Amino acid sequence: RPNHTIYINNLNEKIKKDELKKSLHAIFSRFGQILDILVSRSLKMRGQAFVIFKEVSSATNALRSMQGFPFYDKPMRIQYAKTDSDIIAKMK
RNA sequence: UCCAGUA
RNA sequence: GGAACACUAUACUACUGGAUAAUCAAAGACAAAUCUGCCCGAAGGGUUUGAGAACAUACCCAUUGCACUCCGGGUAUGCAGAGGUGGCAGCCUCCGGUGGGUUAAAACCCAACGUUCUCAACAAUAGUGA
Ligand SMILES: [Mg+2]
Ligand SMILES: [Mg+2]
Ligand SMILES: [Mg+2]
Ligand SMILES: [Mg+2]
Ligand SMILES: [Mg+2]
Ligand SMILES: [Mg+2]
Ligand SMILES: [Mg+2]
Ligand SMILES: [Mg+2]
Ligand SMILES: [Mg+2]
Ligand SMILES: [Mg+2]
Ligand SMILES: [Mg+2]
Ligand SMILES: [Mg+2]
Ligand SMILES: [Mg+2]
Ligand SMILES: [Mg+2]
Ligand SMILES: [Mg+2]
Ligand SMILES: [Mg+2]
Ligand SMILES: [Mg+2]
Ligand SMILES: [Mg+2]
Ligand SMILES: [Mg+2]
Ligand SMILES: [Mg+2]
Ligand SMILES: [Mg+2]
Ligand SMILES: [Mg+2]
Ligand SMILES: [Mg+2]
Ligand SMILES: [Mg+2]
Ligand SMILES: [Mg+2]
Repeated sequence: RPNHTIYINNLNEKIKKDELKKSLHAIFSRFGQILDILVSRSLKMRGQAFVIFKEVSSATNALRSMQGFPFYDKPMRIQYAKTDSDIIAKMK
């Protein structure tokens, strides 16, 4: 079910955290307000990202018209976050 | 190994 | 440069070039100034070396992983950041290589950024200066 935050994996793992962060914000902003965007390069969390929209509809729109996008030479695999983000839970 | 310049 | 005040000389360390006549030369940050706030100490001042750790950058092996506290293994690299007397924050200035503005081109201006911690060793000798 639809959720403010989207989960993206299959990201290029050779890309630095700073770079990936601005590059994600640049292609997703055109869909709505973005509270924050979580990115780690751990063993467990690499290749993936979380993008938090302020509106649930923005998430949905982004998921749909961006799925499979060639992001850094690698199709994106956007899906909904299985759980709500901290920023959102401690907000509403 | 020595010598100078520089720091 | 020469390491707990300052300068000089010596030892000594790094870069560059040279062979006793040792060329000529390149190169190069502690220059100016001594800031504001809070905090800690009995005392605020390291251009040394090393060992750990973390961090960053390259590749290599693994990894398709649903998180919101950093955090897989490995080889190689780091030897540029500086001054403002401890720490954190900020501000001022310098040095550096980037990105903009300005120019005919430079200046000049703007901005962001630059390896940290812990431990151990060393911080000499001569002269001079309070
Ligand atoms: Mg100097
Ligand atoms: Mg000297
Ligand atoms: Mg001296
Ligand atoms: Mg020495
Ligand atoms: Mg000259
Ligand atoms: Mg000087
Ligand atoms: Mg001096
Ligand atoms: Mg001075
Ligand atoms: Mg005091
Ligand atoms: Mg006191
Ligand atoms: Mg003293
Ligand atoms: Mg000093
Ligand atoms: Mg799982
Ligand atoms: Mg590693
Ligand atoms: Mg290493
Ligand atoms: Mg050395
Ligand atoms: Mg460096
Ligand atoms: Mg102070
Ligand atoms: Mg400071
Ligand atoms: Mg500059
Ligand atoms: Mg220009
Ligand atoms: Mg012009
Ligand atoms: Mg120019
Ligand atoms: Mg700085
Ligand atoms: Mg001494």
